[PDB]
Amino acid sequence: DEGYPAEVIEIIGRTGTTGDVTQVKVRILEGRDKGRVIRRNVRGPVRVGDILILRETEREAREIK
Amino acid sequence: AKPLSERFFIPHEIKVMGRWSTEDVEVRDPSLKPYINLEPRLLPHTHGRHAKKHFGKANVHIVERLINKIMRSGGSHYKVAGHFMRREHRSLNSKKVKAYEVVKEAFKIIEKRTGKNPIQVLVWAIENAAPREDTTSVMFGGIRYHVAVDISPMRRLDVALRNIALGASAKCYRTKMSFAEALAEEIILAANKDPKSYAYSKKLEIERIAESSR
Amino acid sequence: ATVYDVPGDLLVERVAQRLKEIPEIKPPEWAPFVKTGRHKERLPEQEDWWYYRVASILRRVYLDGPVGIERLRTYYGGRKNRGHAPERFYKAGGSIIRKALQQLEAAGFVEKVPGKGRVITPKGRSFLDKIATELKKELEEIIPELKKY
Amino acid sequence: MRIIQTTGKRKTAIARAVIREGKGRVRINGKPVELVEPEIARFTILEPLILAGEEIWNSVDIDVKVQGGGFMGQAEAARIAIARALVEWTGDMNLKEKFIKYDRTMLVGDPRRTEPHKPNRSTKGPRAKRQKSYR
Amino acid sequence: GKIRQGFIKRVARELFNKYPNEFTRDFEHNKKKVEELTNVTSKKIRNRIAGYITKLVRMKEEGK
RNA sequence: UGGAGGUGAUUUAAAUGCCAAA
RNA sequence: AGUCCCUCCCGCUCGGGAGGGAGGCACUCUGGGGGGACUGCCGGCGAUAAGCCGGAGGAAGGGGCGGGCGACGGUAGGUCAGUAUGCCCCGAAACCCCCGGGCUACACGCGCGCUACAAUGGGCGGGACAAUGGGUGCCGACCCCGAAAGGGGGAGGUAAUCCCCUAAACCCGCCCUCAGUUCGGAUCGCGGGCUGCAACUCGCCCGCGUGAAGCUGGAAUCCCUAGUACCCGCGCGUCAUCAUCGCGC
Ligand SMILES: [Mg+2]
Ligand SMILES: [Mg+2]
Ligand SMILES: [Mg+2]
Ligand SMILES: [Mg+2]
Ligand SMILES: [Mg+2]
Ligand SMILES: [Mg+2]
Ligand SMILES: [Mg+2]
Ligand SMILES: [Mg+2]
Ligand SMILES: [Mg+2]
Ligand SMILES: [Mg+2]
Ligand SMILES: [Mg+2]
Repeated sequence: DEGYPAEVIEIIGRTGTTGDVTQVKVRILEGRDKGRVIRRNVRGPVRVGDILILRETEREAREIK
Repeated sequence: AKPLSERFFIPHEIKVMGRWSTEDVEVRDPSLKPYINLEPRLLPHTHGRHAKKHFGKANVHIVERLINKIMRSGGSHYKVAGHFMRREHRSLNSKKVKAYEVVKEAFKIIEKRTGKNPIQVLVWAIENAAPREDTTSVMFGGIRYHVAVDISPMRRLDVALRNIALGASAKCYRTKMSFAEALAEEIILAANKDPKSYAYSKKLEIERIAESSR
Repeated sequence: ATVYDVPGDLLVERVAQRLKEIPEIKPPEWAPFVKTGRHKERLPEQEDWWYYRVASILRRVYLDGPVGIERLRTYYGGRKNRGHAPERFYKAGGSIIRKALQQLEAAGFVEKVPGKGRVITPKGRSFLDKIATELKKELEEIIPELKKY
Repeated sequence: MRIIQTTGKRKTAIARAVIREGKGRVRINGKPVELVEPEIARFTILEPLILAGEEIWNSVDIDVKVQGGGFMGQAEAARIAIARALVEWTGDMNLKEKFIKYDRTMLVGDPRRTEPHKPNRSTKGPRAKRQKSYR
Repeated sequence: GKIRQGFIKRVARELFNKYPNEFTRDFEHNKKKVEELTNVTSKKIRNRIAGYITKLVRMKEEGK
């Protein structure tokens, strides 16, 4: 309902039609899946140590090269 | 009109505009915490020295960010509430004294109506107006489709501030309300999750559309 | 206390009030019907604008003297709206300023320095500084930092 | 009978400040600093004095002569000159680091100047250009 | 990009071979020495040459 | 290093060349 | 700026101001010479090379920032209506002067702009702060006359000296309160001026009156990465007079 905080640990690379999306790896900080590491797509500038708020934690982005 | 004690006001402590302290203001959202800057500062005017460096806007006091956001025309090349708003020669572009006065009067109104520290109410508004999920576009067969993605905290803050400023701008255009009153109304409504606020409705719509395209 | 210690507009208001007791300051006969410059649009709305203009001119002479008609004509000009053409700066007219300066001299507040302009006589300097002192005494009751000056 | 003089510059505005022992009077071109308008310009000048504190504030007198530039450019040059005078007069290094934490520009200045204009709508700016049409 | 220029490299290598025991790992010393041992008249070129010679000295002192 | 084969796939629509050259 | 002499003001003067004279080159400025930044220092990646990424110190950091300078050639691109020039023509008219007209016409299509459609305002009174340039066929302070536009005298200046030259956006007080209006100022009537040999065709300025369309703009589409874009005025070129332009501030 209020989402789950996750923390950025690694930057993978840019993607998207116009290069506007970045793929990152995050570690969940709260909820049922605390501690798990999954990769995600993020819009906007981001750096290591940022914290995202996820509305769901069972979708994982397709790996890029 | 304005009493002489206000025309010639002299401070003695480092506090926002010499009138409000920000020591008891706290931020609930864990993601926005390291991006809302609340260090003590007297004058919110830094002369644009932060635009050169990457991530440099992080260490700019939040009141100055609001002042910069409202220093605009408002509806140049996209429509807001169904209209272009082209003011041109009668806009606030590069007039930072008038924007400062507008923000000050809005803060006084907020303090009068709700009895709380105006910075706290502003923080609540930007917390409630920051979206958490966005979308990107792809093209197939000559048709455009949406794909849901996540938002970084800096972009969340930027979008929230822009939407608040746009709502205030739309409420005073060719109506009897003044700019300071519209800004106060918008901030109060966003702080109470009222759908009549432009920013809150925009956030709801963005999140709904993102959800319907996972 | 001197003129340099108080805001200009407040001093001008007090001086304009005070100038109504001096018999040599009387607005001319054409005063009801004129604008104060070609860049204006409508006539003055105060029924006693003459005294305000005279007080402003006296304070002007106190601060920048010696000074002549032409430079004051520059000071009282401004921006003009020109229909479909872009706005432009223009000077003011000369009759108001000349007549005001002659009346001020007749009252003994200014005198003429040949080839240079007009300067404030000791009487006029005392006249302005007295009002400045009174205004400062009033003002420092609500701005305690003004007591040092 | 100490006297110290300092200089500040900000986009064509130049300020010269003189500091000496006194009772706490600060003047800008002969006007008391409490009557400077508008408000956003008054707070620009007063920041170093507030940071220094009332004990140091009330034990000096400062006179500042400033020319050129505009109303916002003149206030910032005066602020630079006053900050430099304060750090030189008292010569304490706790204050110098305190100024730098709050605002570095108080002591190192601002080197930005206008960029000269270029053709193709030269009167508007070096980079603004005329609207382009194809038919 | 900060790509070193060809003639800077050539003159610096000539200087290093001919007077091996004249330059140290210090930039100021090499600056003065280069100023005296050549007819270079530009201040900027002199700095480029001295910097490259300093790198050569530290690299050969390491033994590559 | 340079070659020869095999199996899979390959995201809407998109026709034409006039004044000239003389 | 400090020190000294005189004069004039305020709370009557302990104190605080303003002019003038001696006097000085401190500070600003002007302009000759010199210093300073080199991937030089530190930690990573790459190959241990070329280099790249991130830090200190620093006025400045990685072509430090903005400009000048455009290779061999092509475009049968523009220019013989700037000047130079071959051929062909006119050569008592296609050469040279003078007078009056035109290039300024007006059902209509298009480019680039300016003024607006108002309160992120309109008006009236008052208060603030620039830079670039230019001046003897000229810049003109200062005095007088006139409601204004302007008129009559006229110091100084061949100019870091005299003059153009006390910008506007901005700030304070009062009136108007969402309306085709105290928004807008097109069009037209009457009267007064300046330049010029000449103002009708066909110039610019001022006063009173008059008061059009316009209530934010379809499909489309342009410019811009930092003292940049937007907003605001000013100088020079052109120039007897005339700037909604060009180049700069
Ligand atoms: Mg004015
Ligand atoms: Mg207008
Ligand atoms: Mg510019
Ligand atoms: Mg074809
Ligand atoms: Mg050709
Ligand atoms: Mg051709
Ligand atoms: Mg034509
Ligand atoms: Mg009007
Ligand atoms: Mg005619
Ligand atoms: Mg309307
Ligand atoms: Mg032209």
